[PDB]
Amino acid sequence: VSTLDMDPESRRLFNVRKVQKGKKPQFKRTCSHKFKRLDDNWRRPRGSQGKQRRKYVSKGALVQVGYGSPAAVKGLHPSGYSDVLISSIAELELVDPSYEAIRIAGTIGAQKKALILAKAEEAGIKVLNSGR
Amino acid sequence: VIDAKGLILGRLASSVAKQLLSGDEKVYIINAEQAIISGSRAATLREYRETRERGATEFGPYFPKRPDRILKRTIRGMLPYKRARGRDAMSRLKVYVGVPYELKGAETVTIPDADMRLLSSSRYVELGEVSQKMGSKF
Amino acid sequence: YSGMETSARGWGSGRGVSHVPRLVNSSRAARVPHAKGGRRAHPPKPEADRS
RNA sequence: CCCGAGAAGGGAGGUGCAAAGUGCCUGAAACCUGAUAGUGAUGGAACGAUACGGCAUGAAAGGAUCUCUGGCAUGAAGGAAUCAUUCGCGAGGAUGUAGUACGAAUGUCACUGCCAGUGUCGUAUCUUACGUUUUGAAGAACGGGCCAGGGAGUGUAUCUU
RNA sequence: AGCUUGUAGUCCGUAAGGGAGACAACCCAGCCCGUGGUUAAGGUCCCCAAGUGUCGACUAAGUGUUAAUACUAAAGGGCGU
RNA sequence: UGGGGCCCCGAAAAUUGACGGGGCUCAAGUCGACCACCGAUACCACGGAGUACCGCAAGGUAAUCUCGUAGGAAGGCGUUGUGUUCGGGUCGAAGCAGGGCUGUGAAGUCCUGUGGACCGUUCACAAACGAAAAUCCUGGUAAUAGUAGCAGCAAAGCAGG
RNA sequence: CCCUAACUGGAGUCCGGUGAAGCUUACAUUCUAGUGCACAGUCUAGAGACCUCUAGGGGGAAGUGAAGACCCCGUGGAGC
Ligand SMILES: [Mg+2]
Ligand SMILES: [Mg+2]
Ligand SMILES: [Mg+2]
Ligand SMILES: [Mg+2]
Ligand SMILES: [Mg+2]
Ligand SMILES: [Mg+2]
Ligand SMILES: [Mg+2]
Ligand SMILES: [Mg+2]
Ligand SMILES: [Mg+2]
Ligand SMILES: [Mg+2]
Ligand SMILES: [Mg+2]
Repeated sequence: VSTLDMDPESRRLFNVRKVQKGKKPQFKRTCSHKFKRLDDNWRRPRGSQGKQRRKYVSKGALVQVGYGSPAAVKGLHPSGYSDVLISSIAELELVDPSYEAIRIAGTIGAQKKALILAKAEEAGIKVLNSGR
Repeated sequence: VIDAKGLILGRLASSVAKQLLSGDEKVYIINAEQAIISGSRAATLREYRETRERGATEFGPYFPKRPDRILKRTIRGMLPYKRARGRDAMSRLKVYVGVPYELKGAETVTIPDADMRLLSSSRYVELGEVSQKMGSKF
Repeated sequence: YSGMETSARGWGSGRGVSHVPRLVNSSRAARVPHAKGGRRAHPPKPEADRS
């Protein structure tokens, strides 16, 4: 429960990334829907005659660095608070809640995750995953 | 309601097609057999007899014989009728030969630019004569 | 001779199957690195000098 | 205990933290059966990409000055409508109004509770699959019915950088 | 000969997007992403966004409505106009 | 009589059909000019990403950077294991089906359900290290399909119990 | 054969039981013309087309069977 420490330049960059990553395509592999053997991850087109590798606008969008998010707000949570994957209670003593927010480890049991959330609530660090 | 007496077939068809693609009005085209087609009568009848006896019997173009259905066909050509816009436009178009009973006393509007007296020759035949020479009864 | 002590030979063409080596008395493929039970193409050698 | 002709099998019931219920750990896809959502017996095909809508979902992990609707301030590129004058055979042009009102976006104040997303369908534009041999592939050229797993620059010696 | 063999330039191969109905190499154009604007080629009767546009003539044959082109018929003739 | 524009005859092909189609006649055709508009990812502008070189660094410049096959170069993602640092787990590990978020992406992380015992990470290092395809190999399984066959050379069965 | 007809038994058709295989990247209700490696159900422009099922014989899918056995090439073989 704290105000996000983001200056108006970074607020504009955050909204810019919101719009531009709303418009960003999913970058599925070519012909992934046709065959059930194929996955949803990106593989570079390689055939000499393939229409995606030839950059047909009707066939999709090629993976390329022009689509990248703004450099300042890159890697930030959609809430804006930066993410720190917390895999232990000792990682709460090297993060400050003024502009960040933790993410508790998936394999953590209730016994130590309860202690983690208690220490975060007393310290003030924002937590993305929890229960209520 | 369009009175197609003394109007060019293609110009009337293009005007009605654009009006129906505006997309609100049901257009009735009475007196469809009195529409005009420019050109010599021999060439007009030659083209229409070639187009009449064209297709195959299982597949081919079953080009109509009635004057109202020929005018409907010509307006069908200038529409995207295989699309939903074209299908709605063709459902919102009715062509009649003569005056049907429900259109007696109704109000009509005729296209100025599609008039037949804008032409400058005697070379024309009516759509009714072409339908009649295609074997139609109307 | 892991995967290699077989005596398999290809069937040639004209049978609708691929050209890989197969057993002399059955159609089961053998001895090639992509056949089941075939030799590891480029496996480690005991004569390598890792030092 | 019941059905069943039945040492089959099924239901009820119990042991077991858990049926894990006799090739029985977890238990994928292909394939098959049923249910839910959308559409559907007037309908055009590389099954998708982009934009906008209908229906269903949207609990968690996504947003809460976030979603919807307006006012005000600054507004890059561009730039009117209307009216007046004058020219032009005419369609129209020039001048002024006016670089005005507007205008992407950047801020701020109200207003609102949905929005991002997911599934399917429709509408508008674009695309005749993938790999290979090819000068040229959607090819009436070759390979694949589908799914899972296995499947191709490795070592010794020697020379060079 | 959409044949074969050269040369200069530019292309496809390895070239998107926009337009020629579709078009490897013809025109604009060489192209990081999103938004706004204006133009290029080409088009503005409908299919299809924008002209049933203006001026001066021609064509009466549905000729034509086909830049380049492997996709488009000649010699000859016409008191057709 | 000569020189010109358009048109006509010359002009016959095999599935019905091609000005792209409808159609069009002072044109929706041809010729000589003209006006206004439409129309790209081009050009302009704004915001953003990457790259090139320079700068100690902040950062600076790019009209004179941004397409790409064979191919060269650089930087990263992933699997398995070793040394080493820091760890997670019956208050529920791996794996599996779906979904949210981040990243240009390789992929990572998170949530829901199931599960019943192991699993990662820092800095480095190795490899039996990544599949979509080889009429590829092994296994499972479709469509064909409740179809062909259950006939031809010896057509054999019916009543009662 | 002109010129086919009728009849018989077994199939087929229909029904009960049993019950495989071969083609298959995907979609697919097509027809014409053009274009495209010059032989297109999928492109382009038109024309048709409500869907499902049964029987039919085989027009098309350059139908399936199959790394062409004719011709050429290989500093490939064998026999003579
Ligand atoms: Mg073995
Ligand atoms: Mg090549
Ligand atoms: Mg594998
Ligand atoms: Mg050129
Ligand atoms: Mg080039
Ligand atoms: Mg092009
Ligand atoms: Mg390369
Ligand atoms: Mg595989
Ligand atoms: Mg029988
Ligand atoms: Mg061969
Ligand atoms: Mg030689």
